[PDB]
Amino acid sequence: MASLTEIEHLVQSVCKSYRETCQLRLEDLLRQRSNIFSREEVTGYQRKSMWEMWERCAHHLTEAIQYVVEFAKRLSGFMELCQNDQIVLLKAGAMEVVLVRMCRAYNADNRTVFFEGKYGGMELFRALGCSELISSIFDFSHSLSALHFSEDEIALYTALVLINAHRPGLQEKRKVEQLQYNLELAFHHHLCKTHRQSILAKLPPKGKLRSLCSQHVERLQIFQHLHPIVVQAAFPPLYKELFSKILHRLLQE
Ligand SMILES: COc1ccc(Oc2c(Cl)cc(NC(=O)Cc3cccnc3)cc2Cl)cc1C(C)C
Repeated sequence: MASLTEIEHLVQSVCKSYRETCQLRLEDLLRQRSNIFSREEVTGYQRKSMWEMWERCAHHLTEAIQYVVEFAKRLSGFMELCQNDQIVLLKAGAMEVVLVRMCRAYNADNRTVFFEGKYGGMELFRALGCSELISSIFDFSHSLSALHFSEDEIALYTALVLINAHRPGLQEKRKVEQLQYNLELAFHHHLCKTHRQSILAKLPPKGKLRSLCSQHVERLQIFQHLHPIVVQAAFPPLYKELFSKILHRLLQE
């Protein structure tokens, strides 16, 4: 199964699907690198209530997840899997894909991230009350930024983050294994062709992405225990379904 010409066709198909479903083009994020939050704007964010900052972040993550769902729908073989398997994969990998895509909005020179039109450091998120999680996200983004990923590398890498045949709950495991294997060949083929196989040993262990998503679910539970009505009344329905049935509807479009 799958010859060399079919693997190269898969490479281009994945890259195209990724370009079409980017929340912001890479150049839009680079051109904004000198637009940094002033000391006064940072204090403004710090002084916001914990629940207002949590609602803002849950709204931005929901928007980013919506682009990830669209990327999955454009991925060759994804819409062919059963609906149970599509939902199992999006439920475990959607936040993981948002976290890898986050490195494009991260500036390693000054340790800032793009958020609401400008760049700011970790201290912008102090009001969330989950400094360890933000810190882990910034470290993960910094570690990814040290690899100097091209857009095509991110497309192939995030396709593999999403198409994981080890997710518990998968009914047609072999069908996901075949698609994962084809995407692995496409990723390794593209790395070999462009003299970039050296990044393979430097890719983060799979347990690191799982650790960030687990910390996110735990910090959300702490916040939801303190503010149940805020989550119920002001958090996006899709965010609550993933982390706290919108997905079936999003998938049928
Ligand atoms: C996994 O959990 C979390 C993850 C992140 C987080 O705060 C953010 C958010 Cl919401 C957005 C951005 N940047 C962006 O969304 C910037 C962006 C915009 C458009 C295209 N690419 C990137 C940066 C950060 Cl650090 C908080 C939590 C939890 C604590 C709620």
